[PDB]
Amino acid sequence: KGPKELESINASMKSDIENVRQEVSSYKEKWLRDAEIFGKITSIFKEEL
Amino acid sequence: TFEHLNRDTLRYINLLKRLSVDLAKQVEVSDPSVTVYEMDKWVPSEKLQGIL
Repeated sequence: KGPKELESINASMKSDIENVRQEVSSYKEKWLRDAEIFGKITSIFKEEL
Repeated sequence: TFEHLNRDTLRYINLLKRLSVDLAKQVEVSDPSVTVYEMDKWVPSEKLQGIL
């Protein structure tokens, strides 16, 4: 392949990795908060069961 | 000498357009908007153009 297309796809892969890391961190934080709330609610259910 | 000059003039002027050979025309465009390419506006990079 050509050098210009090579640099272009390299920059694109870098930006994609960056955005993927950011979105993964955001979704992980959201899932952690929601799972914490769900566990706080389900503690009583587990104690009862 | 005049005959030599005339024959060499014909040889030279024959050699520019007709007997010429040019680049390979590998194509790559950066702009995303462009979708159709004329295939003749392709020029070599300035670094190559100066050296040539």
